[PDB]
Amino acid sequence: IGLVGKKVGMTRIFTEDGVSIPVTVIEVEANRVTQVKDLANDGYRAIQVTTGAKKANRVTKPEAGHFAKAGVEAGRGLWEFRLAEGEEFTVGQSISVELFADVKKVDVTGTSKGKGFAGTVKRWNFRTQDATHGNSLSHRVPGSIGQNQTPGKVFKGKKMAGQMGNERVTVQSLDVVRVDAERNLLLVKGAVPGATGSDLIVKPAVKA
Amino acid sequence: MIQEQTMLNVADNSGARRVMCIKVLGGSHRRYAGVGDIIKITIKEAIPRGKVKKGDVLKAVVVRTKKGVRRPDGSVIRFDGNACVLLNNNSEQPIGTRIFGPVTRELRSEKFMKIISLAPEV
Amino acid sequence: MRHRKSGRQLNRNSSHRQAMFRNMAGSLVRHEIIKTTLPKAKELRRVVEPLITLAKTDSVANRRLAFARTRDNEIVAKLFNELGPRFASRAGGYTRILKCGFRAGDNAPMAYIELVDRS
Amino acid sequence: AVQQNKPTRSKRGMRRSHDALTAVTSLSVDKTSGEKHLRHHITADGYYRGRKVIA
Amino acid sequence: SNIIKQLEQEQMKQDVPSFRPGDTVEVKVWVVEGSKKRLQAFEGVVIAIRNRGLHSAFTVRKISNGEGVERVFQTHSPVVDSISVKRRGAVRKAKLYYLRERTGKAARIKERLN
RNA sequence: AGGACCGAACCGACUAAUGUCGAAAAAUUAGCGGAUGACUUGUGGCUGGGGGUGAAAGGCCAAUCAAACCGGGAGAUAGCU
RNA sequence: ACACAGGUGGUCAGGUAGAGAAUACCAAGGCGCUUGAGAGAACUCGGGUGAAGGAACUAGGCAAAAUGGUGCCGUAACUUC
RNA sequence: AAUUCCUUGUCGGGUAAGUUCCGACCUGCACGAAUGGCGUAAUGAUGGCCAGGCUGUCUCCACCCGAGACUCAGUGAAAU
RNA sequence: CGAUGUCGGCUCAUCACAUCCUGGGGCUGAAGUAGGUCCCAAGGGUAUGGCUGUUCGCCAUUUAAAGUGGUACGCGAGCUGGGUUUAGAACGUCGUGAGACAGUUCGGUCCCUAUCUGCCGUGGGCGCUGGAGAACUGAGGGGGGCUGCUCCUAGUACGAGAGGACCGGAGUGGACGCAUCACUGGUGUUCGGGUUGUCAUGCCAAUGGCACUGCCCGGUAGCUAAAUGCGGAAGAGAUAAGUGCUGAAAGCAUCUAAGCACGAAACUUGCCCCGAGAUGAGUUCUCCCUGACUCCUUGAGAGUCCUGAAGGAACGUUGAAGACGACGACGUUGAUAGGCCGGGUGUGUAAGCGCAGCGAUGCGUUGAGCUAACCGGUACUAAUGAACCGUGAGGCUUAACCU
Ligand SMILES: [K+]
Ligand SMILES: [Mg+2]
Ligand SMILES: [Mg+2]
Ligand SMILES: [Mg+2]
Ligand SMILES: [Mg+2]
Ligand SMILES: [Mg+2]
Ligand SMILES: [Mg+2]
Ligand SMILES: [Mg+2]
Ligand SMILES: [Mg+2]
Ligand SMILES: [Mg+2]
Ligand SMILES: [Mg+2]
Ligand SMILES: [Mg+2]
Ligand SMILES: [Mg+2]
Ligand SMILES: [Mg+2]
Ligand SMILES: [Mg+2]
Ligand SMILES: [Mg+2]
Ligand SMILES: [Mg+2]
Ligand SMILES: [Mg+2]
Ligand SMILES: [Mg+2]
Ligand SMILES: [Mg+2]
Ligand SMILES: [Mg+2]
Ligand SMILES: [Mg+2]
Ligand SMILES: [Mg+2]
Ligand SMILES: [Mg+2]
Ligand SMILES: [Mg+2]
Ligand SMILES: [Mg+2]
Ligand SMILES: [Mg+2]
Ligand SMILES: [Mg+2]
Ligand SMILES: [Mg+2]
Ligand SMILES: [Mg+2]
Ligand SMILES: [Mg+2]
Ligand SMILES: [Mg+2]
Ligand SMILES: [Mg+2]
Ligand SMILES: [Mg+2]
Ligand SMILES: [Mg+2]
Ligand SMILES: [Mg+2]
Ligand SMILES: [Mg+2]
Ligand SMILES: [Mg+2]
Ligand SMILES: [Mg+2]
Ligand SMILES: [Mg+2]
Ligand SMILES: [Mg+2]
Ligand SMILES: [Mg+2]
Ligand SMILES: [Mg+2]
Ligand SMILES: [Mg+2]
Ligand SMILES: [Mg+2]
Ligand SMILES: [Mg+2]
Ligand SMILES: [Mg+2]
Ligand SMILES: [Mg+2]
Ligand SMILES: [Mg+2]
Ligand SMILES: [Mg+2]
Ligand SMILES: [Mg+2]
Ligand SMILES: [Mg+2]
Ligand SMILES: [Mg+2]
Ligand SMILES: [Mg+2]
Ligand SMILES: [Mg+2]
Ligand SMILES: [Mg+2]
Ligand SMILES: [Mg+2]
Ligand SMILES: [Mg+2]
Ligand SMILES: [Mg+2]
Ligand SMILES: [Mg+2]
Ligand SMILES: [Mg+2]
Ligand SMILES: [Mg+2]
Ligand SMILES: [Mg+2]
Ligand SMILES: [Mg+2]
Ligand SMILES: [Mg+2]
Ligand SMILES: [Mg+2]
Ligand SMILES: [Mg+2]
Ligand SMILES: [Mg+2]
Ligand SMILES: [Mg+2]
Ligand SMILES: [Mg+2]
Ligand SMILES: [Mg+2]
Ligand SMILES: [Mg+2]
Ligand SMILES: [Mg+2]
Ligand SMILES: [Mg+2]
Ligand SMILES: [Mg+2]
Ligand SMILES: [Mg+2]
Ligand SMILES: [Mg+2]
Ligand SMILES: [Mg+2]
Ligand SMILES: [Mg+2]
Ligand SMILES: [Mg+2]
Ligand SMILES: [Mg+2]
Ligand SMILES: [Mg+2]
Ligand SMILES: [Mg+2]
Ligand SMILES: [Mg+2]
Ligand SMILES: [Mg+2]
Ligand SMILES: [Mg+2]
Ligand SMILES: [Mg+2]
Ligand SMILES: [Mg+2]
Ligand SMILES: [Mg+2]
Ligand SMILES: [Mg+2]
Ligand SMILES: [Mg+2]
Ligand SMILES: [Mg+2]
Ligand SMILES: [Mg+2]
Ligand SMILES: [Mg+2]
Ligand SMILES: [Mg+2]
Ligand SMILES: [Mg+2]
Ligand SMILES: [Mg+2]
Ligand SMILES: [Mg+2]
Ligand SMILES: [Mg+2]
Ligand SMILES: [Mg+2]
Ligand SMILES: [Mg+2]
Ligand SMILES: [Mg+2]
Ligand SMILES: [Mg+2]
Ligand SMILES: [Mg+2]
Ligand SMILES: [Mg+2]
Ligand SMILES: [Mg+2]
Ligand SMILES: [Mg+2]
Ligand SMILES: [Mg+2]
Ligand SMILES: [Mg+2]
Ligand SMILES: [Mg+2]
Ligand SMILES: [Mg+2]
Ligand SMILES: [Mg+2]
Ligand SMILES: [Mg+2]
Ligand SMILES: [Mg+2]
Ligand SMILES: [Mg+2]
Ligand SMILES: [Mg+2]
Ligand SMILES: [Mg+2]
Ligand SMILES: [Mg+2]
Ligand SMILES: [Mg+2]
Ligand SMILES: [Mg+2]
Ligand SMILES: [Mg+2]
Ligand SMILES: [Mg+2]
Ligand SMILES: [Mg+2]
Ligand SMILES: [Mg+2]
Ligand SMILES: [Mg+2]
Ligand SMILES: [Mg+2]
Ligand SMILES: [Mg+2]
Ligand SMILES: [Mg+2]
Ligand SMILES: [Mg+2]
Ligand SMILES: [Mg+2]
Ligand SMILES: [Mg+2]
Ligand SMILES: [Mg+2]
Ligand SMILES: [Mg+2]
Ligand SMILES: [Mg+2]
Ligand SMILES: [Mg+2]
Ligand SMILES: [Mg+2]
Ligand SMILES: [Mg+2]
Ligand SMILES: [Mg+2]
Ligand SMILES: [Mg+2]
Ligand SMILES: [Mg+2]
Ligand SMILES: [Mg+2]
Ligand SMILES: [Mg+2]
Ligand SMILES: [Mg+2]
Ligand SMILES: [Mg+2]
Ligand SMILES: [Mg+2]
Ligand SMILES: [Mg+2]
Ligand SMILES: [Mg+2]
Ligand SMILES: [Mg+2]
Ligand SMILES: [Mg+2]
Ligand SMILES: [Mg+2]
Ligand SMILES: [Mg+2]
Ligand SMILES: [Mg+2]
Ligand SMILES: [Mg+2]
Ligand SMILES: [Mg+2]
Ligand SMILES: [Mg+2]
Ligand SMILES: [Mg+2]
Ligand SMILES: [Mg+2]
Ligand SMILES: [Mg+2]
Ligand SMILES: [Mg+2]
Ligand SMILES: [Mg+2]
Ligand SMILES: [Mg+2]
Ligand SMILES: [Mg+2]
Ligand SMILES: [Mg+2]
Ligand SMILES: [Mg+2]
Ligand SMILES: [Mg+2]
Ligand SMILES: [Mg+2]
Ligand SMILES: [Mg+2]
Ligand SMILES: [Mg+2]
Ligand SMILES: [Mg+2]
Ligand SMILES: [Mg+2]
Ligand SMILES: [Mg+2]
Ligand SMILES: [Mg+2]
Ligand SMILES: [Mg+2]
Ligand SMILES: [Mg+2]
Ligand SMILES: [Mg+2]
Ligand SMILES: [Mg+2]
Ligand SMILES: [Mg+2]
Ligand SMILES: [Mg+2]
Ligand SMILES: [Mg+2]
Ligand SMILES: [Mg+2]
Ligand SMILES: [Mg+2]
Ligand SMILES: [Mg+2]
Ligand SMILES: [Mg+2]
Ligand SMILES: [Mg+2]
Ligand SMILES: [Mg+2]
Ligand SMILES: [Mg+2]
Ligand SMILES: [Mg+2]
Ligand SMILES: [Mg+2]
Ligand SMILES: [Mg+2]
Ligand SMILES: [Mg+2]
Ligand SMILES: [Mg+2]
Ligand SMILES: [Mg+2]
Ligand SMILES: [Mg+2]
Ligand SMILES: [Mg+2]
Ligand SMILES: [Mg+2]
Ligand SMILES: [Mg+2]
Ligand SMILES: [Mg+2]
Ligand SMILES: [Mg+2]
Ligand SMILES: [Mg+2]
Ligand SMILES: [Mg+2]
Ligand SMILES: [Mg+2]
Ligand SMILES: [Mg+2]
Ligand SMILES: [Mg+2]
Ligand SMILES: [Mg+2]
Ligand SMILES: [Mg+2]
Ligand SMILES: [Mg+2]
Ligand SMILES: [Mg+2]
Ligand SMILES: [Mg+2]
Ligand SMILES: [Mg+2]
Ligand SMILES: [Mg+2]
Ligand SMILES: [Mg+2]
Ligand SMILES: [Mg+2]
Ligand SMILES: [Mg+2]
Ligand SMILES: [Mg+2]
Ligand SMILES: [Mg+2]
Ligand SMILES: [Mg+2]
Ligand SMILES: [Mg+2]
Ligand SMILES: [Mg+2]
Ligand SMILES: [Mg+2]
Ligand SMILES: [Mg+2]
Ligand SMILES: [Mg+2]
Ligand SMILES: [Mg+2]
Ligand SMILES: [Mg+2]
Ligand SMILES: [Mg+2]
Ligand SMILES: [Mg+2]
Ligand SMILES: [Mg+2]
Ligand SMILES: [Mg+2]
Ligand SMILES: [Mg+2]
Ligand SMILES: [Mg+2]
Ligand SMILES: [Mg+2]
Ligand SMILES: [Mg+2]
Ligand SMILES: [Mg+2]
Ligand SMILES: [Mg+2]
Ligand SMILES: [Mg+2]
Ligand SMILES: [Mg+2]
Ligand SMILES: [Mg+2]
Ligand SMILES: [Mg+2]
Ligand SMILES: [Mg+2]
Ligand SMILES: [Mg+2]
Ligand SMILES: [Mg+2]
Ligand SMILES: [Mg+2]
Ligand SMILES: [Mg+2]
Ligand SMILES: [Mg+2]
Ligand SMILES: [Mg+2]
Ligand SMILES: [Mg+2]
Ligand SMILES: [Mg+2]
Ligand SMILES: [Mg+2]
Ligand SMILES: [Mg+2]
Ligand SMILES: [Mg+2]
Ligand SMILES: [Mg+2]
Ligand SMILES: [Mg+2]
Ligand SMILES: [Mg+2]
Ligand SMILES: [Mg+2]
Ligand SMILES: [Mg+2]
Ligand SMILES: [Mg+2]
Ligand SMILES: [Mg+2]
Ligand SMILES: [Mg+2]
Ligand SMILES: [Mg+2]
Ligand SMILES: [Mg+2]
Ligand SMILES: [Mg+2]
Ligand SMILES: [Mg+2]
Ligand SMILES: [Mg+2]
Ligand SMILES: [Mg+2]
Ligand SMILES: [Mg+2]
Ligand SMILES: [Mg+2]
Ligand SMILES: [Mg+2]
Ligand SMILES: [Mg+2]
Ligand SMILES: [Mg+2]
Ligand SMILES: [Mg+2]
Ligand SMILES: [Mg+2]
Ligand SMILES: [Mg+2]
Ligand SMILES: [Mg+2]
Ligand SMILES: [Mg+2]
Ligand SMILES: [Mg+2]
Ligand SMILES: [Mg+2]
Ligand SMILES: [Mg+2]
Ligand SMILES: [Mg+2]
């Protein structure tokens, strides 16, 4: 199905033979089920979960009630997962990191680090024009953006400067190294999106 | 990190003193060689008594780099000079009888086992 | 892009920026209250409040350090004698920012910054 | 550079629709004196949060 | 953070000898010749020491036959078997990168003997 | 001794960038050439328009030059717009 | 045309370092250049640094980088000596 | 060849590769002797070519420091 | 012709298919390997150098390949200005001469702050029919689709031999994309130190200023690539070319006229992202408001008064969010920022003081002192009691329910 978890930086695990494997430490606290959606009401089968612990004055009544229907404590934020026919869950149930004890590889979704207004060189890997040899005010500029009379227009999806990052991106099939049940961790190989403290949706690899 | 126009000192005793990389083999738009890759060489400086004269175009393998080689531990091995060993274009196999200076583990891959046996370290 | 960075540039070069805090920090210690631009006030806390900690241990090294910063033996004399022992009990937070409207000639947000005592 | 043909009153207005600046509508009252001022700012006389902290 | 610190602290070997830069160190290293498992040696001057707990490392420079070699060891790797110190240099710098430019007599360093 | 050498003032203007509704109707910044000479410069003279002057580019003659400027012939003339 | 990033002849010539009226830092004396306050995107301008490679750039090493002082040793073809 | 059209003539040198360069050959479209010919030392902000050193010129861009750009207050153009 | 900037290069592309590679097929003078030609196929991919202003071309070395074209011979309000095509000068040549020559040669100002369309980003407005907070659905749109080698199958088929597979399967690359900063490094004018000139704090000593950060040497966080993870898929649907099965018209025959199977990087899904302004404005969950009088030309009407909710905005402290808006965290029932404390890291043995030496300086106290953006704590400073917008049970017409 999937679990929500805060990113907690990066480390490495040294395997006894020698290999140091760079790991992302994802803390995965008790993901508790706030709602179960089904074909009768909603037209599709899913579960809504929560995690963390939001202070009571910061949570609003419309959500405070929403948690009181389940009976769970008010976690910081809500996420939904689609069920794969066979599995079935109940409201108020706490899903733990022990689901990933069986799996080998995981898709990790997160929000990428925001680079702000990025130019074409940074954003699209556009090539810098000649740094000298006569060049006039046009070193890192994008160059041409179209043809002439014929279109007489720039085409849609033309790679230009603009907002880079702060976008939801998914890194697929990362190898799970260790699944610590006691501290509630999930060590995956490689790097996943977003900064330390960002929320990650970790789930089993679709590309088996 | 050897590329076109990179000059290399020669590890073996084939004759060449200084060579120059004229192409990195094994892919289109392939920027660099290193570690134990095959490169195309031109001899820019040779000794008088050597087997290979100046301005000969032949193959070589990079055995040492200043950029260095990463081990799987995260550790790196760097040298103070990019270096190579000349080979016979189509036949491959080293021209020189003996190899000066060390050569890394990542050069170990069947075809270069002659190069490792002659080398005095690693 | 400035992720996890600190320090305001304040539309000055470094050497200048360092000087104008050296002066302003001297002025805050002398007069005990200053009217300055709200950012300059916020950035003056990171210069002055360390000089007040430095001033608690009266010796030589610290006097020479507090002279290496500031560069005035009056300010160094008012530190150590008064502001050292006067802020003995208090653990940080020696200064206070109060916003006092906008500057007439440029609409800059003003702010009084003063030492937490004035008595 | 340079317009092909001059825009209207209408467009000039359409553009200025966002230039309308907003009022404060959020004046405070000092606990002791009862003087109006901006939130988190001192008063004209020299008060803040019902306590004199200025000459 | 504590979560990371706890994962680091468990891995770190708790018996590394204190060596400063400018010390002639003999690092012993595990190597694998397919099926074998040899202990190689690497004696050389310690040029740089990066302290970051589990992520700590150090550069050893060795002027072996022909030309100089420079090897960066990851201190808390299991590949590094032992780090024996031979000579202790009286050098007053953290990083000894100037020794790359020098050779032979210029490159040699005074011993501590305090 | 020197139309000698290096190099500031001074005189110049080779390259590049900036600037191009400029800070500036020719400049700035970094380098650049000459720098006791066929040098440079202050003050005052003289040369007048088919005329001057020109180590000669049709250069220069008041931001104007294969014939200055101002006034006049003059509302030249225009099978052209 | 402007309280204009230009042009404008003579005279006076302090200290330390230096060959010096170069340059650096200062004295006498004079000024901070008549819009400021924030923020710290792309991009432009003026700079600093850069792993490995080192002209592969380009019409062209344009531009940058590099060399640089004093004393002493030493210094080739070629020459109108 | 500042002169050569056919032409990137042919040969040699240099380069891994040289329509440029240097040396030579004469088939001088259309050199040539004060509208000077051929030589050549020295000189050149002169044209062409090669080498060393050096480099963000480039492989391939990265970060940093300032001045604008951006926001707030004041003043307030222009071509069209 | 009251001006549509002309070659070539760079940047940035986009379409066609008459396909260069990769995919699927027929014939072959196809044993195998490798071809030859033809058919379908436009998903993706498609050199770097030497010479020349070149486009082209030749040459060197690669590559799976180094496709042909259109797009003002794409692209100068994007760059360049080598070429062409101004004014200087020269050579050859023609001309008595002024001068002339896709003949050659050396030198020779490339302006524009973007109104509209377009495009990349990012908001304000109202709408979606009580209001509000969340979580989805997915119409629709975009992105991604490259491939080498090695090794097994197997020295197996094939073949006299030499050579040498189809079909399967694993590894490991090049290129390219996405993410990240654990490592390797770069950067790091806010950290530490060395040092030249000089000026200053009375002076010594010790600091500080200025000299491009004065010049250097290291370097925290952050950002980052050259650094390390991941990715293109298997799968299915419908097919192209082609291969068939049964089977007439046409006793047979024939892939088809009924009918029925296979069949490719194309097509539709599968993977990633946006996505209800999808006005056809969707769905689920939760939350909140259940007082009156007046006027009427009886409206979904204008008011008077009492109430002001859920929530939001504003203000403040702010951020791995950011041009500004926005987005996220926190506001005392509090770790949001600063400070403070402790650690870490970095630099590399501070100062005073002692001792050694004539002096430079050396030890000793001392791995000291100082340590930015880091980590863990800590209410010491600053985040205010309020005010502010937002209301009062939400239209008519049917049908099911229903008392
Ligand atoms: K296969
Ligand atoms: Mg950000
Ligand atoms: Mg940028
Ligand atoms: Mg480029
Ligand atoms: Mg470039
Ligand atoms: Mg130009
Ligand atoms: Mg321009
Ligand atoms: Mg220009
Ligand atoms: Mg420029
Ligand atoms: Mg432009
Ligand atoms: Mg411009
Ligand atoms: Mg995988
Ligand atoms: Mg690369
Ligand atoms: Mg040759
Ligand atoms: Mg040869
Ligand atoms: Mg911060
Ligand atoms: Mg912080
Ligand atoms: Mg901060
Ligand atoms: Mg700030
Ligand atoms: Mg300012
Ligand atoms: Mg400003
Ligand atoms: Mg300075
Ligand atoms: Mg601090
Ligand atoms: Mg402290
Ligand atoms: Mg303290
Ligand atoms: Mg028009
Ligand atoms: Mg309006
Ligand atoms: Mg506006
Ligand atoms: Mg002279
Ligand atoms: Mg001068
Ligand atoms: Mg001058
Ligand atoms: Mg003068
Ligand atoms: Mg002059
Ligand atoms: Mg010039
Ligand atoms: Mg001039
Ligand atoms: Mg000079
Ligand atoms: Mg000069
Ligand atoms: Mg001279
Ligand atoms: Mg001179
Ligand atoms: Mg001279
Ligand atoms: Mg003389
Ligand atoms: Mg005169
Ligand atoms: Mg006259
Ligand atoms: Mg005459
Ligand atoms: Mg006359
Ligand atoms: Mg003429
Ligand atoms: Mg006349
Ligand atoms: Mg006339
Ligand atoms: Mg006139
Ligand atoms: Mg008339
Ligand atoms: Mg008349
Ligand atoms: Mg005048
Ligand atoms: Mg002025
Ligand atoms: Mg002036
Ligand atoms: Mg001025
Ligand atoms: Mg002048
Ligand atoms: Mg005078
Ligand atoms: Mg005089
Ligand atoms: Mg002087
Ligand atoms: Mg002196
Ligand atoms: Mg001077
Ligand atoms: Mg001064
Ligand atoms: Mg004075
Ligand atoms: Mg004075
Ligand atoms: Mg004056
Ligand atoms: Mg004054
Ligand atoms: Mg002033
Ligand atoms: Mg003023
Ligand atoms: Mg200002
Ligand atoms: Mg802001
Ligand atoms: Mg910045
Ligand atoms: Mg900036
Ligand atoms: Mg920003
Ligand atoms: Mg910026
Ligand atoms: Mg401009
Ligand atoms: Mg710049
Ligand atoms: Mg610059
Ligand atoms: Mg420098
Ligand atoms: Mg720079
Ligand atoms: Mg530099
Ligand atoms: Mg470099
Ligand atoms: Mg470095
Ligand atoms: Mg280097
Ligand atoms: Mg080289
Ligand atoms: Mg070199
Ligand atoms: Mg070269
Ligand atoms: Mg190349
Ligand atoms: Mg080239
Ligand atoms: Mg090229
Ligand atoms: Mg050329
Ligand atoms: Mg040239
Ligand atoms: Mg130059
Ligand atoms: Mg440099
Ligand atoms: Mg320079
Ligand atoms: Mg420099
Ligand atoms: Mg120097
Ligand atoms: Mg010298
Ligand atoms: Mg000398
Ligand atoms: Mg001599
Ligand atoms: Mg010679
Ligand atoms: Mg010719
Ligand atoms: Mg030729
Ligand atoms: Mg030839
Ligand atoms: Mg030939
Ligand atoms: Mg050859
Ligand atoms: Mg030839
Ligand atoms: Mg060339
Ligand atoms: Mg010749
Ligand atoms: Mg000849
Ligand atoms: Mg010949
Ligand atoms: Mg002959
Ligand atoms: Mg002649
Ligand atoms: Mg002649
Ligand atoms: Mg004669
Ligand atoms: Mg004559
Ligand atoms: Mg004659
Ligand atoms: Mg002559
Ligand atoms: Mg001649
Ligand atoms: Mg000659
Ligand atoms: Mg001569
Ligand atoms: Mg000669
Ligand atoms: Mg000569
Ligand atoms: Mg001259
Ligand atoms: Mg000249
Ligand atoms: Mg030239
Ligand atoms: Mg030359
Ligand atoms: Mg030329
Ligand atoms: Mg060179
Ligand atoms: Mg050399
Ligand atoms: Mg890049
Ligand atoms: Mg900056
Ligand atoms: Mg600025
Ligand atoms: Mg401005
Ligand atoms: Mg501004
Ligand atoms: Mg404004
Ligand atoms: Mg304004
Ligand atoms: Mg107007
Ligand atoms: Mg008009
Ligand atoms: Mg017309
Ligand atoms: Mg027109
Ligand atoms: Mg044109
Ligand atoms: Mg043409
Ligand atoms: Mg090109
Ligand atoms: Mg492109
Ligand atoms: Mg076709
Ligand atoms: Mg055909
Ligand atoms: Mg075909
Ligand atoms: Mg084909
Ligand atoms: Mg393939
Ligand atoms: Mg296949
Ligand atoms: Mg076939
Ligand atoms: Mg067709
Ligand atoms: Mg294609
Ligand atoms: Mg298509
Ligand atoms: Mg396409
Ligand atoms: Mg597809
Ligand atoms: Mg692609
Ligand atoms: Mg070349
Ligand atoms: Mg070329
Ligand atoms: Mg070829
Ligand atoms: Mg190939
Ligand atoms: Mg083509
Ligand atoms: Mg067409
Ligand atoms: Mg055409
Ligand atoms: Mg075309
Ligand atoms: Mg065109
Ligand atoms: Mg084209
Ligand atoms: Mg255009
Ligand atoms: Mg064009
Ligand atoms: Mg332009
Ligand atoms: Mg030209
Ligand atoms: Mg030019
Ligand atoms: Mg030309
Ligand atoms: Mg021209
Ligand atoms: Mg002419
Ligand atoms: Mg012509
Ligand atoms: Mg000709
Ligand atoms: Mg010129
Ligand atoms: Mg030029
Ligand atoms: Mg020019
Ligand atoms: Mg603007
Ligand atoms: Mg659009
Ligand atoms: Mg958006
Ligand atoms: Mg909206
Ligand atoms: Mg609304
Ligand atoms: Mg509404
Ligand atoms: Mg809605
Ligand atoms: Mg509704
Ligand atoms: Mg509703
Ligand atoms: Mg809603
Ligand atoms: Mg959704
Ligand atoms: Mg969703
Ligand atoms: Mg697509
Ligand atoms: Mg086999
Ligand atoms: Mg067998
Ligand atoms: Mg047989
Ligand atoms: Mg085989
Ligand atoms: Mg085969
Ligand atoms: Mg890559
Ligand atoms: Mg880190
Ligand atoms: Mg570093
Ligand atoms: Mg540095
Ligand atoms: Mg210091
Ligand atoms: Mg000293
Ligand atoms: Mg001094
Ligand atoms: Mg003074
Ligand atoms: Mg004094
Ligand atoms: Mg002293
Ligand atoms: Mg001392
Ligand atoms: Mg000063
Ligand atoms: Mg100065
Ligand atoms: Mg510096
Ligand atoms: Mg200093
Ligand atoms: Mg990237
Ligand atoms: Mg890698
Ligand atoms: Mg892959
Ligand atoms: Mg398929
Ligand atoms: Mg039948
Ligand atoms: Mg049949
Ligand atoms: Mg099918
Ligand atoms: Mg494929
Ligand atoms: Mg969505
Ligand atoms: Mg509806
Ligand atoms: Mg709804
Ligand atoms: Mg519902
Ligand atoms: Mg009621
Ligand atoms: Mg009403
Ligand atoms: Mg009322
Ligand atoms: Mg209200
Ligand atoms: Mg109320
Ligand atoms: Mg409320
Ligand atoms: Mg909200
Ligand atoms: Mg606001
Ligand atoms: Mg706020
Ligand atoms: Mg802030
Ligand atoms: Mg901020
Ligand atoms: Mg605004
Ligand atoms: Mg935004
Ligand atoms: Mg808002
Ligand atoms: Mg909004
Ligand atoms: Mg917000
Ligand atoms: Mg929210
Ligand atoms: Mg609040
Ligand atoms: Mg409290
Ligand atoms: Mg609270
Ligand atoms: Mg608390
Ligand atoms: Mg905290
Ligand atoms: Mg607490
Ligand atoms: Mg602090
Ligand atoms: Mg502290
Ligand atoms: Mg340390
Ligand atoms: Mg010590
Ligand atoms: Mg000591
Ligand atoms: Mg001490
Ligand atoms: Mg010190
Ligand atoms: Mg004593
Ligand atoms: Mg003594
Ligand atoms: Mg002692
Ligand atoms: Mg000790
Ligand atoms: Mg320490
Ligand atoms: Mg500390
Ligand atoms: Mg802090
Ligand atoms: Mg903290
Ligand atoms: Mg603690
Ligand atoms: Mg308390
Ligand atoms: Mg408490
Ligand atoms: Mg308190
Ligand atoms: Mg109250
Ligand atoms: Mg409040
Ligand atoms: Mg209220
Ligand atoms: Mg009210
Ligand atoms: Mg209402
Ligand atoms: Mg009512
Ligand atoms: Mg109701
Ligand atoms: Mg309701
Ligand atoms: Mg209702
Ligand atoms: Mg009703």
